[PDB]
Amino acid sequence: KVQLKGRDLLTLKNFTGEEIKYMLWLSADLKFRIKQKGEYLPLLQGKSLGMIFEKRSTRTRLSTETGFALLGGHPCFLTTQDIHLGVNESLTDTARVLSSMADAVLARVYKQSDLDTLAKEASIPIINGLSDLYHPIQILADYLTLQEHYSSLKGLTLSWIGDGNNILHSIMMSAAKFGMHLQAATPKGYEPDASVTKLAEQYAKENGTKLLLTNDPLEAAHGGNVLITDTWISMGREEEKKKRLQAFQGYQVTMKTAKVAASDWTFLHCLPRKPEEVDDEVFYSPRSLVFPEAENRKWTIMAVMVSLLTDYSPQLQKPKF
Amino acid sequence: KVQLKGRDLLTLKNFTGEEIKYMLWLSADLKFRIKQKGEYLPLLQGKSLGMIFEKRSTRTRLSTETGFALLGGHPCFLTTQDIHLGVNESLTDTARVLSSMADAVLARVYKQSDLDTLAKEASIPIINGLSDLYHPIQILADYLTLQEHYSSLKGLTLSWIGDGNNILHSIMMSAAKFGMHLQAATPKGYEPDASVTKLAEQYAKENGTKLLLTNDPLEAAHGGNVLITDTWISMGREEEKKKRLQAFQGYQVTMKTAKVAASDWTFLHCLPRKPEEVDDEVFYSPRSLVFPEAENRKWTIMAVMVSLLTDYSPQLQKPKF
Amino acid sequence: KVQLKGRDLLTLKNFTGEEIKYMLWLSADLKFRIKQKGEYLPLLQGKSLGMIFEKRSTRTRLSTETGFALLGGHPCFLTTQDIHLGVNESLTDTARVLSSMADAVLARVYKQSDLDTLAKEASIPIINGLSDLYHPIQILADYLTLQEHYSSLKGLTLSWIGDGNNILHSIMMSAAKFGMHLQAATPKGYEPDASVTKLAEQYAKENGTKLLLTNDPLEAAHGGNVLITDTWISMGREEEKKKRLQAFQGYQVTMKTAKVAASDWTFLHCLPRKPEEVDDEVFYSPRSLVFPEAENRKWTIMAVMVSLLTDYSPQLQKPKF
Ligand SMILES: N[C@@H](CCCNC(=O)CP(=O)(O)O)C(=O)O
Ligand SMILES: N[C@@H](CCCNC(=O)CP(=O)(O)O)C(=O)O
Ligand SMILES: N[C@@H](CCCNC(=O)CP(=O)(O)O)C(=O)O
Repeated sequence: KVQLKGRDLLTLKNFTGEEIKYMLWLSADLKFRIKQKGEYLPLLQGKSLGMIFEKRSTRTRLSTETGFALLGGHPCFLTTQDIHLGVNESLTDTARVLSSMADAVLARVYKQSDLDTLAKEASIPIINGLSDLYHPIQILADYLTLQEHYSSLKGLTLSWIGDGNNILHSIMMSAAKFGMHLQAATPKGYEPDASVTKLAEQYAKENGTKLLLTNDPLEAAHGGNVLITDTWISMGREEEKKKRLQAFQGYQVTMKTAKVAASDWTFLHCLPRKPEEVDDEVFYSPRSLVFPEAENRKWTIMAVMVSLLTDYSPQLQKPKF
Repeated sequence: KVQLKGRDLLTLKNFTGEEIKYMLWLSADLKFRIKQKGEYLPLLQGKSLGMIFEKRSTRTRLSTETGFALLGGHPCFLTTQDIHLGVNESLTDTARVLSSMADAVLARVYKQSDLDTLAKEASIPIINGLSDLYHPIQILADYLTLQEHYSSLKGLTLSWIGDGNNILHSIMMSAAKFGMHLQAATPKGYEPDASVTKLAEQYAKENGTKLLLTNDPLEAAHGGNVLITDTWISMGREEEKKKRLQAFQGYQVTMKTAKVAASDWTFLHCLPRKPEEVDDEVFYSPRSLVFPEAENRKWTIMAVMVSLLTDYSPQLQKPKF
Repeated sequence: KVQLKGRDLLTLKNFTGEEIKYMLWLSADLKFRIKQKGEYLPLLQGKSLGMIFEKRSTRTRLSTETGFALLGGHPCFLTTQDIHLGVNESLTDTARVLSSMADAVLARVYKQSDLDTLAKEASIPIINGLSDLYHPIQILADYLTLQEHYSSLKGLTLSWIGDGNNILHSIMMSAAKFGMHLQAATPKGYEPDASVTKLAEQYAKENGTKLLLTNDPLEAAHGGNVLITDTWISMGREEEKKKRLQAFQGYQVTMKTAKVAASDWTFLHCLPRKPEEVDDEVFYSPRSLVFPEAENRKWTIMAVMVSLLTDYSPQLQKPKF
């Protein structure tokens, strides 16, 4: 049915609901076998990963590095200051050299087009470790965390309040494929990419889900089962701090926000979190799934790597989505 | 009897003589099995370590990284420039995320209070990789090196000449627990922390050992079995170079220093060494145990990790202390 | 016959034709067993490597790191910004500490004399990862790539056009030992080291091969089976960009260069490549072996490490040289 071996993972728009559910099934299987049963599964023995990071990272870095190694493989952390990329060398040449020396690449970049060049020029899987446009592997952790909390995903309403950034784009490329509704509030002038919105409208129509884009936080939060935010100033945007602090006033998630949400509301944030987007009462609430979510970055990137590099079949019963 | 699994190791003041002897016993066992018998002991297979370094390191870095990996685990080297800590993220949040992704953390920091926050907020063992206040794992290497040289430790006199810094504080938190005497000379105004001195007086009283603090190098060296020094300008103190070079004149360890020491005198230095604290004749003397000492940083951090993360029992006969 | 265990590899002038052929035989054996047969060969299990890099690297870094780990060992990446070297610590002391903590060192340096100090002061193998004077492990990859292309090496003419740098010096220390001829063109004032040239004349005489040094690109290319170039501005020489761009005009390798070469001509470049030394038509030609060559950096550094640290014997039939 689902065949993911050898594929790239640059964005969730290139994946069906069934393929993304397969990745969450494998995540749950690997988490059960290793975290709960204590098995050692050397599924990536004799394999290596090239990790290119052009931006800082705590969770993507740790989850990917300890995750690849936990399956018996060798992760190699490469930064801008150590390798030749950009300066003495082109991306086409870097891509061909990585192909012959590693079995896959995870790259945290600025330009999504750099991930496209890497996928075209390399003959090994390229995984997006976050770009300015999309962050697909974050949403894998998010939807596994919500399936574990609610015991299913179909019919949940996701309520985004914040910037029209990479995280919202990845939710837009995937929520309807799971039968989930999306209500998203951004400041005026900080909307999601018109092309992404257009494709999210199509997915909503195909799956019979709702998509609401607004500038009002309480309209996005109304009836939502999950409240979701992120920093107002993403990496590479620090020059705009002053303008963004002014434009985003009134967009902090608080218990006033939650009062309008469904009674079973929970909260997500990809982290790192700052005091601006959400207050401490919601961030550290018993309803906040932020640290479960962060943990699931590890079991989901392990599943991505196993599905793109092996023919391993999940032993676990498929979770209810 | 001794149970160390799950504990943090932030300072040796939180450890009894019997617990620290257990760590040196395990070090000796692991050194004998792997270095001498050539066994491969995958005791930390399926485990990972988060290594946070806010300061430079050659020995703590190499001993910890090659040591964790030699036992089958995966070490992950994280610096200030790569992870979000300090800048985009709090230590509480970093601590909770590390907990769900690694099995332990070793952190070389400035503030000991940062290690306290990490231990309180993480549910996994936190090991001090050096702070401004204490460096417990250095003293583990030091006392293993002296037990190997002398075939026991009880009744030795340690003679510190130098700054009232982290290394002297760690010796003060541990020497009396082994029945060792301490005679320490620092410049006036560069004494050890009054709280540490107070607690070292109490340990000396409980164990019936002597504690002498002086400003005279030859008084500290008199009758000492081990001469010990370190840099006059510790990491983070480079602004004070001029004032310290002036204040520490006359505190260089030389053969004049050694003439006053016991006939079986040896020499220790945690490294890196500069020409100021000790001359070449003592540093490279046959009595200098500096490079044995540096090697034992590896077998002792391996023992720390095995004792805090497993239920492994030493097969070796307990060494005489 | 050949015994390489415990030796350093600082330059190919310290190696006979038979010893270098042994290293290419082991490379071919390891490539066949692991890449083609898919075997997992944990030959360096329980071993570690200290990797000191004072300059940037993509290929030496990846090939060495994934290569050491593919054989079951642990590679440790150490940079100038993380370890004490240069600043708080001497190379003699760093060398002795590395000896007791790792099983070998690979170091990419500026001064070849730093590699000499490391080899004298350490009791473990020191491998040159590139210095200003020599880059021996590059030529191992190059000659394996040419043996795979041509099915033998004896009698080939290597045609260097470019700077009288580390790569040309390493070709000069080795081509005649394989019965290969060398014709090399550099700009006036940018010749190879007079001592290296002198020793290359002696090797040419002992092996009955030709050695031609010229300032004319087409004289170096005439009748050559392999065209070889590299950057005009090596790492550490960026201050000389203006003077070198002017002095090296007319030294770009093009199809005009190739028109003069033997009919079976191929092309090599150690990478990273810039547009100055060679054009796109030659670089991306079907005759360009640049990306095969880059891959073989991995199988040859694996063979170096296995031959200096173990008693493993190649199972493969010896390749024809
Ligand atoms: N919009 C934010 C998203 C950060 C995602 N965070 C993570 O993936 C967690 P990490 O940075 O610790 O790996 C930005 O682009 O800056
Ligand atoms: N008082 C000194 C102690 C240095 C300890 N050295 C070590 O642990 C050896 P390393 O720095 O190579 O890891 C200071 O605080 O600067
Ligand atoms: N003459 C050049 C040689 C570069 C060698 N390149 C390599 O070894 C490939 P890498 O730098 O990606 O490891 C110089 O000294 O700059």
